[PDB]
Amino acid sequence: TANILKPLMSPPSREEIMAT
Amino acid sequence: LNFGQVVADVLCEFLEVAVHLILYVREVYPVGIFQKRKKYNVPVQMSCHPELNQYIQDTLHCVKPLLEKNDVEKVVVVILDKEHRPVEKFVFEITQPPISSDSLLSHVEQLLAAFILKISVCDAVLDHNPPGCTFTVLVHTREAATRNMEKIQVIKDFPWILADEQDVHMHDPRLIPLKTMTSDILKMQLYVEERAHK
Amino acid sequence: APNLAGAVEFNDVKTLLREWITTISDPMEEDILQVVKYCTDLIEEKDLEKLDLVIKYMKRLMQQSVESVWNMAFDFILDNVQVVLQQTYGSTLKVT
Repeated sequence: TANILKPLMSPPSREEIMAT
Repeated sequence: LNFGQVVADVLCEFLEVAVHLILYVREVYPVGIFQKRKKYNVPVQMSCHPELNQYIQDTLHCVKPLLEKNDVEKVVVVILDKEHRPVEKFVFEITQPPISSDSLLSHVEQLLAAFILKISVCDAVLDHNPPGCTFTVLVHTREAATRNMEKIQVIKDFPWILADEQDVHMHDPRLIPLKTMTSDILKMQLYVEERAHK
Repeated sequence: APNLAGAVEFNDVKTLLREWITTISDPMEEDILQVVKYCTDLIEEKDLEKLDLVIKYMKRLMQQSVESVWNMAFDFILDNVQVVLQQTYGSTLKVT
């Protein structure tokens, strides 16, 4: 609803992490 | 009622540590990215991964100015399952108390460390999450007010939208209180909502 | 699946907006925010034709209004649509 805000971006996934 | 800059700073530092801990104890990310650290005289696990760290840093940096003016009812760390249905929620419900209480600022570490300790052992009372879970953070404003968006919208690279029902609705939730604290100027409560079959 | 307050069909959104900006001189913020949301849902649903139409429509009515308030309302909605486009598409909407 009209009083919930959320980031457009997803956090980096598990996959995207497996290699850094 | 309004908080201040520093109270808001305190709360954001607190929430950064907390979010990290949650992602650790609930294996949202594998243990290999974490490193033991010490906040509030107690043991925590902080991610080392720069992209993830920046995400969590960005998120909270944006919430800060709304905490400043006490415009946030809840910050919620939502854990989503492989099909993007919410499985679990960590809710930090933040109230202003209306004087014989503890000073928040004198007692910061004792007062917040209690939350951290509870997060550390919380898997003892939660059901295991399925594999593939991701996370999202959600901010519940006290008011539906234009200014929350102006104030939140401070990093071009890191914009915010209004959430829908999809992002929120959990089927058959069960509630697990973790910790409640009252102070000088702040009442905070941390509790988890999990799905009844996960 | 993208609706303003139930209005799904483009023209229901048009009339609803028109009546709204043409009747009210102090709009509820809660409503303004729904407009923003409606627009960002248009972006997530890949309906860039419609938001361009909506944007332009409410630009024309909002800015034509005598009220300082609608002028500021438009600016808010567009700002919040632009940061989202700039990240979903690498671009901001062209507004002349």
